[PDB]
Amino acid sequence: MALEEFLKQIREVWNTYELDLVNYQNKCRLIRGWDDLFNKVKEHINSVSAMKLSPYYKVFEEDALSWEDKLNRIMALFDVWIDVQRRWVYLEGIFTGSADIKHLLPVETQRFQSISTEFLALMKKVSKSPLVMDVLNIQGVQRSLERLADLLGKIQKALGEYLERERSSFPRFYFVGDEDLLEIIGNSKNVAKLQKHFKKMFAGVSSIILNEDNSVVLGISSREGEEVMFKTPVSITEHPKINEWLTLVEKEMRVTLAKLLAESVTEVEIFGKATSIDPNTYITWIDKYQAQLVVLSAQIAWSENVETALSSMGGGGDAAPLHSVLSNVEVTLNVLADSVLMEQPPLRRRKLEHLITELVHQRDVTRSLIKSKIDNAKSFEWLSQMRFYFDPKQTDVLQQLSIQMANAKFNYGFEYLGVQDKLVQTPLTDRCYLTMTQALEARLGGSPFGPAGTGKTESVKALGHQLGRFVLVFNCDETFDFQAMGRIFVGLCQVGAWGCFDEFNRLEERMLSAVSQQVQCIQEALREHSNPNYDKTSAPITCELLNKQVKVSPDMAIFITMNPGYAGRSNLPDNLKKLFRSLAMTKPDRQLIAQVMLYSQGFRTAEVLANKIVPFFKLCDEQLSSQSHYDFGLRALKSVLVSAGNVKRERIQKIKREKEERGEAVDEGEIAENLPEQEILIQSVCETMVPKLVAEDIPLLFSLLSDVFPGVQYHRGEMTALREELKKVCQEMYLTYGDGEEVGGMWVEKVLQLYQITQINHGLMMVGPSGSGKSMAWRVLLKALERLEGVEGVAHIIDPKAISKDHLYGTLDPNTREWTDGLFTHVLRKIIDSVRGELQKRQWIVFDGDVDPEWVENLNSVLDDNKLLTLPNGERLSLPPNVRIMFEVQDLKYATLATVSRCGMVWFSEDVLSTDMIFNNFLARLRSIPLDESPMLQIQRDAATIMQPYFTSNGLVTKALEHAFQLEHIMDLTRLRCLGSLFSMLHQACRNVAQYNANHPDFPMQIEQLERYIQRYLVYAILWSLSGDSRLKMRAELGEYIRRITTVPLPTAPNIPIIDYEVSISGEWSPWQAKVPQIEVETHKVAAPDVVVPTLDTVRHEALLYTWLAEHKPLVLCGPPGSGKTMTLFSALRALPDMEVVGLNFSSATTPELLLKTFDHYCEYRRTPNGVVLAPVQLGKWLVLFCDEINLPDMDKYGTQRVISFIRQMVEHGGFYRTSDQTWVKLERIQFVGACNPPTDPGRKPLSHRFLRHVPVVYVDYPGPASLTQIYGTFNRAMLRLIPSLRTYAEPLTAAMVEFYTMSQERFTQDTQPHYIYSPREMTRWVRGIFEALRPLETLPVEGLIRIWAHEALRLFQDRLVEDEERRWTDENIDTVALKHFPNIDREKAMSRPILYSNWLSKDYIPVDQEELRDYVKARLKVFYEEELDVPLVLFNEVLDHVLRIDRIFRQPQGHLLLIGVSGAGKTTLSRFVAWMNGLSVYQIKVHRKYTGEDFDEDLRTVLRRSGCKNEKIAFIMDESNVLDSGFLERMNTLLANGEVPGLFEGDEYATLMTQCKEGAQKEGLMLDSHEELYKWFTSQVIRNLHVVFTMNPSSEGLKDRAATSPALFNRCVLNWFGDWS
Amino acid sequence: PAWMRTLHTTASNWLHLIPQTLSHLKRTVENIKDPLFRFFEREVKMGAKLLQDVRQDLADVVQVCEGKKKQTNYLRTLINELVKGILPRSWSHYTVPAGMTVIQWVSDFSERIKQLQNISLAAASGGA
Amino acid sequence: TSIAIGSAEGFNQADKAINTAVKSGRWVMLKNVHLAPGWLMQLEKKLHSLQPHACFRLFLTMEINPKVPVNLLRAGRIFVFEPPPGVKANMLRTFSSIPVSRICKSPNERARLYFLLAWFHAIIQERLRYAPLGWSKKYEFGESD
Ligand SMILES: Nc1ncnc2c1ncn2[C@@H]1O[C@H](COP(=O)(O)OP(=O)(O)OP(=O)(O)O)[C@@H](O)[C@H]1O
Ligand SMILES: Nc1ncnc2c1ncn2[C@@H]1O[C@H](COP(=O)(O)OP(=O)(O)O)[C@@H](O)[C@H]1O
Ligand SMILES: Nc1ncnc2c1ncn2[C@@H]1O[C@H](COP(=O)(O)OP(=O)(O)O)[C@@H](O)[C@H]1O
Ligand SMILES: Nc1ncnc2c1ncn2[C@@H]1O[C@H](COP(=O)(O)OP(=O)(O)O)[C@@H](O)[C@H]1O
Ligand SMILES: [Mg+2]
Ligand SMILES: [Mg+2]
Repeated sequence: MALEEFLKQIREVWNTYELDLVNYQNKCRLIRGWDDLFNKVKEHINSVSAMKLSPYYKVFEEDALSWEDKLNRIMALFDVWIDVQRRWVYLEGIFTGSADIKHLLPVETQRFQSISTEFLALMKKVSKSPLVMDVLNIQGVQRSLERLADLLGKIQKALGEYLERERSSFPRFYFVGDEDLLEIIGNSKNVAKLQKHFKKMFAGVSSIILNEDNSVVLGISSREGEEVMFKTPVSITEHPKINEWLTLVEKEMRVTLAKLLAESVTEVEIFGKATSIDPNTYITWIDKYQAQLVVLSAQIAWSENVETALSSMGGGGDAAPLHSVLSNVEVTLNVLADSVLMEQPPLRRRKLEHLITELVHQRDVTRSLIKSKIDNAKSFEWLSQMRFYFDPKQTDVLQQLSIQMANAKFNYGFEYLGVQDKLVQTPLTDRCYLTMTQALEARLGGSPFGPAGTGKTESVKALGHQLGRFVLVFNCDETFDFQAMGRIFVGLCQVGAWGCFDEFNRLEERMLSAVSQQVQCIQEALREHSNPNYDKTSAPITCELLNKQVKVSPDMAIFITMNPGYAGRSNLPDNLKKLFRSLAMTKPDRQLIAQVMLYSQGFRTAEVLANKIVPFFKLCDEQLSSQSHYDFGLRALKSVLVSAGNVKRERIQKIKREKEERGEAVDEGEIAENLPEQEILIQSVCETMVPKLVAEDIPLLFSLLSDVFPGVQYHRGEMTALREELKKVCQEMYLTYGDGEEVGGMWVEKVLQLYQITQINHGLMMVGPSGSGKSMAWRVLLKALERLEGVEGVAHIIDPKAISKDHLYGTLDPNTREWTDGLFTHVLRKIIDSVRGELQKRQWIVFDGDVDPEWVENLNSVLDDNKLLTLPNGERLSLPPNVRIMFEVQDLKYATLATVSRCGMVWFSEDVLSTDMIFNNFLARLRSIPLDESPMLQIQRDAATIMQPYFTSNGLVTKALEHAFQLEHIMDLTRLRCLGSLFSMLHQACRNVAQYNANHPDFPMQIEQLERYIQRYLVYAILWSLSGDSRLKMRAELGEYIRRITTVPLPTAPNIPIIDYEVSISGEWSPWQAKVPQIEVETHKVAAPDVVVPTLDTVRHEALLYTWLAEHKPLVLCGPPGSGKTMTLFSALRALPDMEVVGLNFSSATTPELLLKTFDHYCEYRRTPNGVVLAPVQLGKWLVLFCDEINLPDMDKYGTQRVISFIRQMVEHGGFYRTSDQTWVKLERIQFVGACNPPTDPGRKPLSHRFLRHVPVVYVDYPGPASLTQIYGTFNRAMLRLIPSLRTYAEPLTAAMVEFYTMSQERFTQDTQPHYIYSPREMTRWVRGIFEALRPLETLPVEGLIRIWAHEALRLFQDRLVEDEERRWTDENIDTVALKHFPNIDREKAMSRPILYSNWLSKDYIPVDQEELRDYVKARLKVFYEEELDVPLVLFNEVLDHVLRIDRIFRQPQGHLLLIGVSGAGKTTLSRFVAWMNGLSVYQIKVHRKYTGEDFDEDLRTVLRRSGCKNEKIAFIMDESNVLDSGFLERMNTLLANGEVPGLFEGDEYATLMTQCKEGAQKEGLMLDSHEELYKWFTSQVIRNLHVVFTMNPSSEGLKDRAATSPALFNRCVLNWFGDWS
Repeated sequence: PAWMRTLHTTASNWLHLIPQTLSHLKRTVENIKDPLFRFFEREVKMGAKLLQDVRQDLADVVQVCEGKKKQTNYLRTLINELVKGILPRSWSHYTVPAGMTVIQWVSDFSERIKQLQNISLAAASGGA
Repeated sequence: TSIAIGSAEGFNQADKAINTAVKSGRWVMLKNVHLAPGWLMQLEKKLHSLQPHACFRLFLTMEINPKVPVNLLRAGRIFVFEPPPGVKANMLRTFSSIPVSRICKSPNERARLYFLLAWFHAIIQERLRYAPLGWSKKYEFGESD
């Protein structure tokens, strides 16, 4: 009755729980408690789901299912209500607090009023009945919110121009997105909602301090908690509107900091030039003032001391008081060093670290001044230093501080920076400061350039933070166009902020030239500030940006950082480069950075540690092997140094934690004395460097570690708590867990290493070959951390290369300038907004796919310390601390150093995932997961026991796998492709035993028979899984090797390969030849497309295809064109009902969008409680996507095919992302079958190994000479039953056919011409052609048979030949072959060289005399001139042959022509003339200079309607010149092969087509009403009526390239090489 | 064709000049601690892989030019470069001066392998 | 009126500036026109059927690029700008580019400093001709420096 209690508890909770209401400005009663509502619903939903597992669920099934429906309906309603209420709050604020918007946008204002009325009406109902069930039962409440959400979104998108007007009134709004700005404007009264947006408008203001009323802004605060209290508080009541008090807050921030600086300077002067400093007073002064002012005060005091000392040294020979300046710095630095040797508050400790860094530089500068004997303040070695002059007598507090370097003078901006980590002030950084400040004085931009990881971006920000400026970083890409850059400049100019444009050379060259105009006009405006004649009490300086007059603040600056060494980057035009002063930053001063950082962190041996760690990184870059995922640069060094301080702090906390439970001897000073500082550094190195190492580099690095750090050992923490959770998660996921050298131990170490990287890096890559356990490593870790820490883990897995880069990050509208989020931007923005508590969960964004610089370099500012996603609309999204950016990849051969250096690396090797582990996983799943949806599980469990001995290490399967890798395969061989195929086949064997038990309900299979079946099937499955993608000789050779090593009984035939045997359900080997009968084919089905003559290969391939298809396993058939791949697949599908096949024809230009159109036509998207599911429209059917040329799609320059990545996503992840709404779609009842030619063929690319692990490959070769004799000997016997007197000649006719076909296939190959492909397709056409010429014939002599045989050979083999020698050879060998197999025949009457056949002079297709044909064509040409085209033609012999060839194709279904020849040879005219003779209407597209793709689509619709609906025979004649775009042929490639274009008819066009098809089918007498039935009939009409004639000139390069663009042109069209006139 | 015969002689001749053997350094507990062994082990390891790849590619070209194995996409790309005298990008594994043609690379690559052989011979016979 | 070419707005601005200038004698300079080879062909056809003011001049700035149409090159007069042939030519170009009043300011020693700068600029630029020996790399020491 425990289940009954849960139902009672669920019933009682929802009979009383009321929507918690709050009054909102006396207008309505909003709903709070969204977290309480959502968690409560989720908790009951889980409990209802969990109680289904209980066996006692049957009695309460209906009641539980009723509650599942109700709880799901509650989720679907209030997940929309929350977004509707949120949007209404800030839209209501805007449309009430700004009367100007009513006039500006009257339509939107009235539309919002109507929606605001329906919202308030629904609010009042909720107030009357706040009970959730009563609200849930409100009529149409679900649809009301759905309409409210959509309608409110339209109003939101219609306020864009209003938002652009408000951005001027507070220019920091230019750096805020439209939606966030509406929240800011609309919530101007709800100040608590404004807090999350301050980090976007300010450098270091994360929140504001408010009184209890929230009416006065008392001050500002940073993200670390540091507070600035305003001297004069800002009252919001006296300045209500949002943009004025925000301006007053920005001013008080600057005024308060300047006033606070003056007070700090007064106190710090006492510390300066003082013999002894009391630490308590000095620490008190540090704690009292902000971090930025503390360092600023120290710099001011030191500068004035040096100025004072140099002034006294005017006489030259006077004593130097500079030593006292050095003395004061030494004393102060000793106190700072002593303070960081002990525990400090986190804010004070960082302040102390900043002061140590500042004073180390002052110590170095003062030492340099003393060593150089400088005695004058005007000496350049002092002027070149950055100096700080403070005038307390200055009236304006904002101008009391002057920062001067050389001749450059700057005011301090007094932007609140919070606590920004400072750089070590190195000689490179000193040179950077000097160069950039020279550019600033010259009103020029700064252009630091160099390789990645040299400090270019950090130095620009450091200089800006030194000057108190708001520095904005932008990660530039090709989407930063002229309009986007200008708008960013407008914001920068009015705010007075610095723009640091990183990767600035990733802009297009045309955009760089255009931007140079905007940069120049700003710089001219900046020089207007510098003019002494200009007075501040005048018209403000203004430059023209985007055709508008924009005020320019003197504090703004432009900086660009670039790597000029990166190939593929844009070269800056010279006119742009003259606007920037460039500095090379190539060799950072690593040893100085390491020494100062370790000294500021409290390491006593910092000099010793720095002298070891920096050379150690240099040694690693050279001593260790070279890998693409190896980085030992400054980022890697910085990571270790920062981690060293963290490790030192935890040990000190750990040491005293031991002291708490062991005495009371806390003696912190002595604690730092006995502290293994070298061991701390080694731990940071190993926690950060070791996971990236390959196996053979691991001992090398530890030898290097012992070389540089003798006697120091690395010992990982034994993480029992995490390992216990990992072991449990592995058990629930059927995974193998090990410890140390056990099975799975290497993989568990990688999981633990991955966890360590997650705690040090916000961006990390898991790199390793396909099938290394990378995915399971982070999927298991995510679940384990959920159990260990209690924090829910959420993973968003993205295939970045399965979609366009526009769909990944988003697009800026060219005209409306509206921003649409991409997939990654939408996910990250959803987490930042945290509407449903995403900030309290562990959020992992996994980019599972290929890494190329084009898309991942948009994440440079995300993966570095900026933690910002910068968008071309000026918006900057901060990465929250709970988010990890992860990249699961198989290689990094296209990633640049910029990306590799910014990410933690965990390397997976194929040895990490052992084959024993994979075998355990398959067996564990087989013993626990039933295949039916237990008698089925009992079969699997018994079968698992039988398979177990062979699946051990060094077993049969392991030895077979090792031998298979030594063989040659049509595709690259990977371990998981074999095992994936092997496990699918064994699952089918378990289904076979169950199906046998269904056939034998009396006697189910016993273990003796079950054992006898499984062992042989396992051998059978091993051969096909490991050699099915190899040729017969390789399939044989694996057979003997198995025969040697196996103990399973095998067929005892002397010379018959094992691959020639199947396994009967009785556990006996049975030859495949028993299922290959010598059939006799019905005479009307001779060589018909659906007829398959059983051969040894067909029955084996069909059985193998059946197994994979029945398991819904994706598969690829590979073989030469025409080898029978489509025939075998469709033959196997006939024995597999409940499966519909849809043929897709890939080209070089095929994108995932071709798959999406097929989904739109055959499948529906439905909203389910678990997400969007895509399933076939027809119920109970599995829909098979057949891709015929899956390896043709273009491979980009980074080795990626987008559609292949898209298919890999749908197979491995079971779905894809819908780019319109950024929503994951799950596939249901959809499987994929691929066909392709071998990757070595021209135009073919190798398939990705990450796609092949899911897709078993079967190799279908050309039938051999004996197989061809069996196939077409059967056809010839059937077709020669038409003439009983010709039955005897069946065998010689087949032999002549096979001999000439084999000779032609050898004689002409793809090496000579790209279209010289001969396959059994020609044999099928050969038999069909003879059969068509024999049906209306009552009798025929044997010489008449040879003439038809010779005629069809010429049409099939000679018509495609280019050269006269080739045509001469074909003509001669036709005679040779015929007489060899047909002696005692009259050669002349059978082989007269002018072989012409026509049905023009009679009812039948009989031979025609050349002169008789010439007279008839002249007679018909006379009529043709008077009716269609009055262009006289001269009739020569080749024309008569050509018109007969065209006439043949127009009389065949799907008769398509590829006419190749020189222009003006009559290809079009003859086609029209023959089309007029056969009753075919001629359609030609009427191209012009403005003819575009949608013009071609409309033209395609016109032809398809006429031929598909009106039953009109049409010759669609189209030239190569008509192809104005590659998209034209992607449509024709589908049309030629399938007679249909999946996406051509959409919207109203499809509806009109259905009306016309229903009318058209009615005139034919067919009873069709279903749209699917109508579309199939429409396709069948297009197949029989539409004829496409393609005309093109002979171009060797063009013809070869043409095959990839339109493969249907060369396998669905008959090619006739008309060439030039002879 | 004329190119097919001329390229056959060149590839066969290159297989004569380029050495055929390169034995990896035997890793030892006390050899890993030797910095010279650590650098020299890298040289042979990357050198042996490049040596096998070039020899295999050249052997396939000879067999192609004898009409015994069919021309694949990789072979078509490699054969086109060899006819034009451009150094194949697959062969390019160590930094070289810009504008270096394939005939100079083969002679340069042959000398580097000889030195690599002597270094491994000393390590094999005599120790690190 | 000076216009950069790459932007779509730049094309519209160029046409309006040219149309206004051909009726008033105004000067128009279009920079980096090699970035728009297709638009350059249309500009050549536009200039052919036009009889502007006698003082009108159109300046096109481009890099030496094979993408520049032949028809435009034939219609215009080409001036090649490159490093001066030698030290003498380099220094004469420098002294012509700097206004005389700039050198001849109150400190008489300013003239010798400019000469030293001109000599230094000539020597540094001429060493670039010796690609490897003069400097390890082909630095872009130029007018901005
Ligand atoms: N620890 C483990 N124990 C047992 N089986 C495992 C383990 N880890 C992975 N496997 C299995 O072995 C295979 C490894 O797949 P996984 O997704 O982990 O590899 P991957 O390297 O991420 O793959 P890809 O390169 O295709 O992205 C799967 O069949 C998986 O079920
Ligand atoms: N002078 C310095 N002091 C401290 N850290 C530095 C210094 N210069 C660079 N770094 C660090 O080096 C890494 C790379 O700096 P970054 O500015 O991103 O380089 P770049 O822009 O050249 O790629 C960062 O971790 C940065 O903080
Ligand atoms: N056993 C067979 N029975 C009937 N036709 C066969 C047989 N083997 C080969 N063929 C012929 O070979 C051709 C194969 O065509 P298809 O299946 O489209 O080839 P692919 O898919 O390899 O491009 C057809 O003409 C088919 O009739
Ligand atoms: N057999 C012919 N006799 C006379 N004129 C011909 C003949 N074939 C073509 N022409 C001429 O060439 C023109 C172009 O014919 P068309 O069919 O468009 O050529 P193609 O398709 O080969 O480019 C015709 O309009 C006609 O003037
Ligand atoms: Mg940078
Ligand atoms: Mg994976």
